[PDB]
Amino acid sequence: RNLMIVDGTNLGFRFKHNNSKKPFASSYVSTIQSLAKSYSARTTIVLGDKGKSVFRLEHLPEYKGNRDEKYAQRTEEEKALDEQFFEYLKDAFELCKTTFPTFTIRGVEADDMAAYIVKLIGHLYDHVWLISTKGDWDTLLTDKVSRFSFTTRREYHLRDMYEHHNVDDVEQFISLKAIMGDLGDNIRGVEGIGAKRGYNIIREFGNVLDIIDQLPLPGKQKYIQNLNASEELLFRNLILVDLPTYCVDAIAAVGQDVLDKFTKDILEIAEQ
DNA sequence: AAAAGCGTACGC
DNA sequence: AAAAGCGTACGC
Ligand SMILES: [K+]
Ligand SMILES: [Mg+2]
Ligand SMILES: [Mg+2]
Repeated sequence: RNLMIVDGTNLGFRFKHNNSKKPFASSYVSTIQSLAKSYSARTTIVLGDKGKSVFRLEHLPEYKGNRDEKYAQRTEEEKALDEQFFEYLKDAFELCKTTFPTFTIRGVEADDMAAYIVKLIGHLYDHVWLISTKGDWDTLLTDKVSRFSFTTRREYHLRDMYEHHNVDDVEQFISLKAIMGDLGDNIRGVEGIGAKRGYNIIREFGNVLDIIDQLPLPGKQKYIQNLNASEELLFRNLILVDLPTYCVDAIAAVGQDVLDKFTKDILEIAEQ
């Protein structure tokens, strides 16, 4: 049987409907049960958000800094819908704690908890299934670890790394995200370098650490000039996007005792 | 011009 | 509340 790890806040938006009125807390938990059955899960762990990553904030103070601006500029109707939706999501998450191992850690993102759980107990299961729409969770794909997205309704396997993210493997995916950044997370990338130029540069010169050694790179294009002045940006971004490497550091950032407790809690779940 | 990179609206 | 989301289509 399998392990299933749910990105719970991410999953909540499956029930955001501008037209619908009623609570979804019971239907939220039933959906997780249904997913558990679809992915043959003997163990399901649900993860929630609880603040911006203290780790990522320490390396990039503007991490998700667009949030408070984006939420301030919502219309009257959007604010009213959101306040209902988020009240309902809180109740859904409460009700979920009755039934499944359900984790928040203050100042730690679900991403880091998921990455750590996979490495900690994933080998005790036949397969691990990740329930998230978030594409950078594919930094955790292996032959034994896959992802399902409710928005796209797609399954994502390691063999399909290229078809999805236009890269060969996890390391290339990490290198490309570090170069490109992520506007949604307010992580600046190298100006003028997107997916096409980024992949072309990675395939020629290698992964981000190799590219930094060779700086300045040759070429007279404006985006290469921007790349050659971006050493500090590239190192910083690598720490922000390399989920497998820094997941434990991200949990430890909020306290050694928090890491200790979470480690024990996860190992106890696997024994049940 | 063209593509690329870029910015934004919206469904679930 | 340093609360509170993703990918996608789409147009310049
Ligand atoms: K179209
Ligand atoms: Mg998240
Ligand atoms: Mg995104």
